Amino acid sequence: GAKNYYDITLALAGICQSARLVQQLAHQGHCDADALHVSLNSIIDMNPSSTLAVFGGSEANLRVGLETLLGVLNASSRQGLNAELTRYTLSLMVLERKLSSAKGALDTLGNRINGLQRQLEHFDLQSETLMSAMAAIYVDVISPLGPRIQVTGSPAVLQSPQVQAKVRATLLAGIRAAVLWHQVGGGRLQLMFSRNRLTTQAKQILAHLTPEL
Ligand SMILES: [Hg+2]
Ligand SMILES: [Hg+2]
Ligand SMILES: [Hg+2]
Ligand SMILES: [Hg+2]
Ligand SMILES: [Hg+2]
Ligand SMILES: [Hg+2]
Ligand SMILES: [Hg+2]
Ligand SMILES: [Hg+2]
Ligand SMILES: [Hg+2]
Ligand SMILES: [Hg+2]
Repeated sequence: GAKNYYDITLALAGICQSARLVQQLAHQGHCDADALHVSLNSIIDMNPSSTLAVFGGSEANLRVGLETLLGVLNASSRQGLNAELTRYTLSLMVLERKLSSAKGALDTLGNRINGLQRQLEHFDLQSETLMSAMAAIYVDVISPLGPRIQVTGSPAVLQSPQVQAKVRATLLAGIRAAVLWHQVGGGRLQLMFSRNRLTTQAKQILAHLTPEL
């Protein structure tokens, strides 16, 4: 119901999940399939009873994002791997605010997203066809509204048009999570003032996911 750190943490975990999947992709050319399936499905599922239902109704679906979030909030080096994750997450947040403020853009985007039903009729969500249709939406709708997210990794890997397509489609997911984040009370100032509460809540969810330990 009312603004709470549990929902804010999940939505933040979605933005970090996008960021981390882009990073696996750019360095290795492959990413966690289960996490990507979750992130891609959050773009298209128009049934959102709760924040968590956006990601399929299970906390396990965001594990990647929750673990990433812990470094993005706290480790915060200016170099190395974690500094890439931080730069991607802040770029996503800056782009979503441009999208939210740009007269008309959010209506356009919703229509373009619903329009993936044209392709989903004949092609699965993870196909090269869907990946390129979702990348086209990111590129046509979102990327002109602000600074480009500069993606770094192995340059040879990144010349693949299929890697490029998946990158862009996953960036669309991170935008979709940032939209949710603001819808559940999240924002810039909240994030500067509530860090330890987000970190603690994410640690709690990961402990809840791992009763083995
Ligand atoms: Hg994040
Ligand atoms: Hg690398
Ligand atoms: Hg990926
Ligand atoms: Hg993947
Ligand atoms: Hg089709
Ligand atoms: Hg058809
Ligand atoms: Hg048809
Ligand atoms: Hg989106
Ligand atoms: Hg906001
Ligand atoms: Hg439980």
